[PDB]
Amino acid sequence: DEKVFTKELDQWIEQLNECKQLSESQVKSLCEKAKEILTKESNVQEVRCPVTVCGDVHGQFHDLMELFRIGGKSPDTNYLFMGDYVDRGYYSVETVTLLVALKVRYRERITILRGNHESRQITQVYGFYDECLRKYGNANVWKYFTDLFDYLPLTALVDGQIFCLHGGLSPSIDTLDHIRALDRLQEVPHEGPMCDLLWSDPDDRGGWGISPRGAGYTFGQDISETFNHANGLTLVSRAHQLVMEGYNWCHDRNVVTIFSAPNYCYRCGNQAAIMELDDTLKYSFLQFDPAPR
Amino acid sequence: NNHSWLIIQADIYFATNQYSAALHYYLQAGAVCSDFFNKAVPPDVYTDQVIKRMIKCCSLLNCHTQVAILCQFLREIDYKTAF
Amino acid sequence: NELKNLQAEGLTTLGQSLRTAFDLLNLNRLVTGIDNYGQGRNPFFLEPAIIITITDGSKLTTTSGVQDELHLPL
Ligand SMILES: [Mn+2]
Ligand SMILES: [Mn+2]
Repeated sequence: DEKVFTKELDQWIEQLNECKQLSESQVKSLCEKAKEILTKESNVQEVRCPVTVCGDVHGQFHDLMELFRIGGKSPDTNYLFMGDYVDRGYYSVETVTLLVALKVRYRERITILRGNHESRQITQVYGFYDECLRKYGNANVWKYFTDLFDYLPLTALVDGQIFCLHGGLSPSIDTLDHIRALDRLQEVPHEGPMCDLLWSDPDDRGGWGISPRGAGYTFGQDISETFNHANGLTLVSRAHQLVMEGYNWCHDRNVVTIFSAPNYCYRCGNQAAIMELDDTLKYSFLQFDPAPR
Repeated sequence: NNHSWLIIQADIYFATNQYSAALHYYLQAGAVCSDFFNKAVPPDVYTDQVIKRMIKCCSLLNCHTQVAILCQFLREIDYKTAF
Repeated sequence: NELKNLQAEGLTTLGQSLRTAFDLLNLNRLVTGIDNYGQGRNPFFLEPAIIITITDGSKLTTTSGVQDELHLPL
């Protein structure tokens, strides 16, 4: 049973890498195994060094393939994706299918987090629902992928020292034990700890503030310093805003923005970047251009 | 274990410019009347005069955060001596 | 930018701040000659202004002690 599913899933990886969509029953089985493998995973999953952390993909599949050509193939280099790989891109189902199949194939080598775009309402309004209707035909595969987004872990921890999440901090979160105590098994609300986890963003302020997004908050250097000191952390990695250079060290070498989708929405022209934590926590930046088409 | 006699001893030490012993016996009287400060000290032992004398004893021993905390204790908070 | 970069690390000195705000506004008022002294009071010469003090209601504090009643400096 393990051998036949392993070789079938490897053929699924090979068929995904050449940009071919799967079938509905194959997505059914992939999503069911993904549900089984993601049930036994905490809100703060400890990812051991080394790991190559990548940021937002947002359904740019050829850019994802280039990313695998830069940082290394998925069997050989560890990856940690901070969500938001589903909307604002032409090839959306292939990207999420490749990530989920790589997760269920390599359970210690691919870590997948949850973004704010990976919810029912946002996928319904910003494009994944339409892509679902135009390729697979009905809205049922969107139902499996929304449940799969529902089970995804929120944050991740690298060697007890680097905190990786999609959005930003929270006025209601003070310790990492509160992250592990949240009920993750629900769609992201309009108010609460987890909406702020997936929606907040840093800014050069002196305190909290209403984010110009309709949800989440915004935080400054004092808040980030307090969170890093009170939790034994030294770095907060996140991927929520478009960056030209692909990386930002804001809040005085404490908060790191890593955007990994070059030419966002195919009209912005940003040079994306990813971070490569070695076995000595001894990092480097891989900065790349969009793929030829 | 008689609080009034301890207050008298503390006042005699305070009059003879022995601030450490006066503070010791004031604290000792507070520990007699309340069960080692488990309940609140009654106002007939730590009067405003007694707390003010304790504040003066802390001030002349160059312990100023203790002066601020100890002058929160009064019925009206003495902000001038705190500052 | 100056709104989002405020740090609350001072005393509750309401009178001096209120006098400073009024001094700014009345300063430009008397610069422009909006108020014609001696020639009457013309309410058509008008510079509409609303000032909003957002505070907490704590005790009024100076460097010497707490002040019970609010007096503007003269
Ligand atoms: Mn995204
Ligand atoms: Mn996002």
